[PDB]
Amino acid sequence: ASKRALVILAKGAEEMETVIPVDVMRRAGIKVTVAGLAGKDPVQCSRDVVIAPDASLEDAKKEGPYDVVVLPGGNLGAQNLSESAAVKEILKEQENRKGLIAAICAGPTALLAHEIGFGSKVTTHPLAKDKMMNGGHYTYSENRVEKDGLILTSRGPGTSFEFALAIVEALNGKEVAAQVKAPLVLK
Amino acid sequence: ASKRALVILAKGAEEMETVIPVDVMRRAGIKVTVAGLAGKDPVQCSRDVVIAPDASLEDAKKEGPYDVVVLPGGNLGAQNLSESAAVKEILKEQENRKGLIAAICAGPTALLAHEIGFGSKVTTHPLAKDKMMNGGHYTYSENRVEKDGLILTSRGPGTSFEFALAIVEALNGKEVAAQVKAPLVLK
Repeated sequence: ASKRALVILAKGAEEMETVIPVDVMRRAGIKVTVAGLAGKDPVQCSRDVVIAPDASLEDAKKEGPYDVVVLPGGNLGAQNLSESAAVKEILKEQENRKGLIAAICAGPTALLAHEIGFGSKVTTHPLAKDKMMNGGHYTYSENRVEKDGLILTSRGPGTSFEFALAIVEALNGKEVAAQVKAPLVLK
Repeated sequence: ASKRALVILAKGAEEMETVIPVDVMRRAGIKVTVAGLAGKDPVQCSRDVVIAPDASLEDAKKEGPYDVVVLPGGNLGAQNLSESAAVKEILKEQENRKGLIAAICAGPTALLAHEIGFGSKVTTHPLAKDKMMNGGHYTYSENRVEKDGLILTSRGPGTSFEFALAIVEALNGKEVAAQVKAPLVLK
């Protein structure tokens, strides 16, 4: 049985932080569902790339559970994720079943909004640190990718490959991650 | 006046090699037109990400000239670019007006198909080297990004940021490229 991933795509998401993890997870043989927060319609990302989701979140959330729930960044995308009751329920359920939650850039601020994984070490984009740290509910890290148990976080577009390969390693193991990495021509 | 870029998007294109340059060029204030080879409809990329183009190539090609023409990779995407008479005309015109042509991964094999920039140093994805070198019309380089005059090439998904920043440097200068680079959190 293949592992499954839910990637939640909201208006204003950073398109690089969305596409790199989707592509790399699919290279690892993970069944990835790109789910539109607002519905089935294509989504306008932060730099105006328009991506058509595989499903609405409304539909996708009924087809769980998932081995990982992925939250892309982008300031406005993360704000939309943070305001969503559906996202809150999905993340609480994932936390309760001890499943992986992965968030990049401004994405981890949605964990704060929904009170997920308090007491974890986390990283974010440098510009999102103050928002994430409001109330002191996490301990901040400057690592490019941070993993504290089931909370996996990362910093920005330039850490997206490292973030995605960390998800692959967590789900399918180090060897699969190494095999997927090689053809990418990373430095 | 802002610089303009034409990104030609074909079925089977590598979505990371498409989105990273579009996003980074837009961060640099370049007016980027994502043009669908087959028309106006959304395009299914190599790893099944679906991207809606800004225009058909048929329309976009009448709105030139462009300061750069960008060819993403992906084996099947590059094959589609290589078979296109419209792409041939655009590239020949760009070469004739001494404008920049940028191609990544398998993308440079479309230069060979259309007889563009013979005698240049080029790079490609390692797996595309033999196709690119058929006939010995280029000199092969293992640099992560290669630039020989107006022909700019690169190797793969993991060199996409370097490729995009090289386009920005060529069009808008080193300082703009450095300013765009900093918030990306690259290593």
